Amino acid sequence: GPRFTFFQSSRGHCQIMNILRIYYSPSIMHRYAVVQPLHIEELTFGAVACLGTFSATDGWRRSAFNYRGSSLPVVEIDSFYSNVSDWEVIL
Amino acid sequence: RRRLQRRIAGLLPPPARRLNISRGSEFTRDVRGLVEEHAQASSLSAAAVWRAGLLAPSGWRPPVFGDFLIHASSFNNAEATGTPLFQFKQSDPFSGVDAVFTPLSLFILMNHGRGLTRMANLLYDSPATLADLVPDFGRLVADRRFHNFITPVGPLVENIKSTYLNKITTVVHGPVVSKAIPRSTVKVTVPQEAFVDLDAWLSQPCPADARLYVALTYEEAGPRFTFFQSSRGHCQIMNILRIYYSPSIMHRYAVVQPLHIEELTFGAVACLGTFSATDGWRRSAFNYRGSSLPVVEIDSFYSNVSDWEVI
Amino acid sequence: MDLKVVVSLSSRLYTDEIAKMQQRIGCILPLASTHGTQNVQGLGLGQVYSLETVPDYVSMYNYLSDCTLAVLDEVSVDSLILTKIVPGQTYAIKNKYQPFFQWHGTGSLSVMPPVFGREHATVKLESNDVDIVFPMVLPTPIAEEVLQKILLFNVYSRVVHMHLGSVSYLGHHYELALPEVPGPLGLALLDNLSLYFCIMVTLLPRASMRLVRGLIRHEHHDLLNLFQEMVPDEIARIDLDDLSVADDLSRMRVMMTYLQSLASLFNLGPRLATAAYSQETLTATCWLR
Amino acid sequence: MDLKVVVSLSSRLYTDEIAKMQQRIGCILPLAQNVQGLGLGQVYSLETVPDYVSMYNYLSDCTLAVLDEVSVDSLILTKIVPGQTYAIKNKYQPFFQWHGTGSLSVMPPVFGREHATVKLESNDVDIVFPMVLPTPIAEEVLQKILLFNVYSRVVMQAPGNADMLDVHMHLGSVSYLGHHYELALPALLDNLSLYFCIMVTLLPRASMRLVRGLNLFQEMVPDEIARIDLDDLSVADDLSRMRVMMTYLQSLASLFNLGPRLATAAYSQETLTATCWLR
Repeated sequence: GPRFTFFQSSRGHCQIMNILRIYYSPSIMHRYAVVQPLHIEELTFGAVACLGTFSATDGWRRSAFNYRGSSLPVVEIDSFYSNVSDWEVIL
Repeated sequence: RRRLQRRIAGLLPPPARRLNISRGSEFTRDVRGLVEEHAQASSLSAAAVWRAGLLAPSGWRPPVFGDFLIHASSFNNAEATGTPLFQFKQSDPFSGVDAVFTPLSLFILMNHGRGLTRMANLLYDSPATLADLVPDFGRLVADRRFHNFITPVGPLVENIKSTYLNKITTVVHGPVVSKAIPRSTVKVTVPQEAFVDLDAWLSQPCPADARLYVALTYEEAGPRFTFFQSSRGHCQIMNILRIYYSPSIMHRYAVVQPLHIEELTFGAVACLGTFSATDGWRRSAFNYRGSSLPVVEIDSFYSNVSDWEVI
Repeated sequence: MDLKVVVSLSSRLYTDEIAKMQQRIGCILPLASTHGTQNVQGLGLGQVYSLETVPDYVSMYNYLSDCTLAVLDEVSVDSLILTKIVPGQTYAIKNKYQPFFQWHGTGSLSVMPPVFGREHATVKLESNDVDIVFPMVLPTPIAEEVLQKILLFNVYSRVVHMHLGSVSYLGHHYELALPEVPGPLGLALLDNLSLYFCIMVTLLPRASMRLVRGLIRHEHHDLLNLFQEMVPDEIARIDLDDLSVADDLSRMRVMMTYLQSLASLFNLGPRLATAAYSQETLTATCWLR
Repeated sequence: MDLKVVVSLSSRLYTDEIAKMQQRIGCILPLAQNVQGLGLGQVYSLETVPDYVSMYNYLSDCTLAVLDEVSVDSLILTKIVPGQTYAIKNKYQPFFQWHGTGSLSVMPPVFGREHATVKLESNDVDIVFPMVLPTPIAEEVLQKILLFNVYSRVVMQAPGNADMLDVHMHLGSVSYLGHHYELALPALLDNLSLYFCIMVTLLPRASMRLVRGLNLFQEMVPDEIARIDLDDLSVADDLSRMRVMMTYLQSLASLFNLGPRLATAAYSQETLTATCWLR
């Protein structure tokens, strides 16, 4: 199934697409190896979207989120500036 | 010093009354002081409850305490006070360290190999040191002799904190009171998921003291600890649990082989103490930083541990 | 600790009832509660021992071991006073009981339901329509034989029996009341004894049969008189085997724990320890053991 | 309250009597005040046979008492009540260790008369003390003395089935929590072994009368050799058999409970003394 993996980076969009191709290059061969692209539409592999910037120094200070009984690790980004962008396909 | 004298004047038993039978006129003031003491130790005023505090030193007894030395690793200092501890019989001559078990640590001793599980594995996350703490667990529940090596020592009342070599002080026999010279009353905290009220299972003579029973049994899943509460006697409650153990006699019928005497024995019960039958059990909630579990709260406990009487 | 309940009567006590109560002062009476004032309706063993139903004394044993115990000190008009019995307190109990069992041995006594007939201890109040029955007080060696006679009439109802019915005491022989059907809890106790016997019939050793064989053929004790020089073939056919030590020791360990279970199963009713029983005053300073 | 009971010593002791009393000061002693029947020594005299059952029935009958001081003319002892606690000590020549055992038995001493006694030569009597010992040790020595009596009788009659040395190998020593104790076993204890013997040989007909009382469910679980019996018996001898059966079973079962079972909380191995309350 799909996943919604997040990425923090201090690099440009033009660099983030290539470096995510490099990072996901095991998974491209993985998806090509466990299913075979018989139709045209399954050749695509994911997409990204820039969501906004923050100061690279004091960003992503870790914290914790507690529900009634459990606690999962959560990340916390301060002084955000939301700038949404469109979905650039990664393959 | 003057505070110490004015306080030691208060904690002071009264002088005994005198009768001067020899002289005559002194007998008048003797019986006058007698009726003066009686009429203000009987009538409805504050002088009545004043005489209830001198205690006349069969009414009140100081309790005994059980001083034991454990490792801090087998103990969780975040627990509430009245936790029923289970000392394990040590085979070494000069050991000094004894394997005590809070019911949470007892629960993770139970289930490891086979919410109470959530709270138990959240306070006692490591199972290595505590399964290592006993010498043997699987064969000792296979030979059905684990009951005689588990002895109860009653609830904790004062735990002195320690980085290592932890010391616990528990009331083994008698009225459960706190140990601090400023007085407090220790509420016995027993988790509800191993607790039951037997009158809620039975569905009439008003007793003096309703007892608290622990019945370790040898279930086919593994060890199971149950904190029974009943209105009845020891020779009575073994018959009540004989009626309750209806699938247990079916399991005993299930084992065709008689020479294997493991599966003919089904656990033992122990009378831990006697609490107030009128001031009944309350449900409370002992909290941890992750969760909060329902815990049966008993107040005014008079502990006297009984032996493991075999069902 | 002024442990002094006042059992107030609903109606005025008559004079013959006053003499009947005042004749029996200091006898064992069970209470339903322990609270500061009780009522006659709820007092005594009459709520579980009625004229309506079968006398089932095993539930009365269990009620007695459950409920608190008391002795009677004062009976006046319209009221009677009881004194509770707590552990740690020594009480004076007078032997004012119509089945005369003398406590000359000064052993542990036993509180027992009136199996020996209702009519001697059916002490009557016609103020309120209530029938207080006093539980019988007897020593332990007579308690074990009355309990075995209660458990034996139920098994010998199917198959002389005056020896089974009447008690065997060294001074006198009193006849007790025997119901034909024991009841629910007496049959439950005999069923528990039956399942204990059917399970532990195979958990018996095999050298004891060689002992009883060699002792009946070789050295007749006084204690071997019950067989009258007779051995079945079951003794030989569990003596066809060789005797060992380890499985016999393990069988004996589970035998000791099962006979402890049998002991606390037969130990019914509260047991009181006597101390310096006075025969002349007919009272005994006792605490609850 | 007052609880200090003095035993009326008519005869003044010598110094070795003071030594033999100060050796065993912390132990307990029974009671009936008089000085002749003050202990369990009247059963262990030369007057009666050293029988077990009457000794245990007397010990369950008679109260106990712990002594704190011994003088030359007064035996000061405090009696036992279920109310409060006392400090008792294991000062028996058969030694046993109370390493954290919360249960204590007061059994009659079957370790021999000389092993548990104080012999008073100037006085009229020869007193003993009953064995205070932990309850698993107590049931273990009960097993290993009872089967020693039975397995010794079986080799007196015909040793072609059992062996004295092989039963002495396993029954010569108890072992509980590491402390490996020895059983000095050499008649004594014949009444109890005979009681147990006739009782376990009388249980089959009792169980068959019980299963015919109230069917094949509980009749399956007896074994095929303990199931087959001829059901032809008159009512009189069988009635007497079942009566004496449950009689001696009640005696046996109340015997295998070890009397007034003492309980301890903290045993100081340095001082050999523990707080002890009646249970």
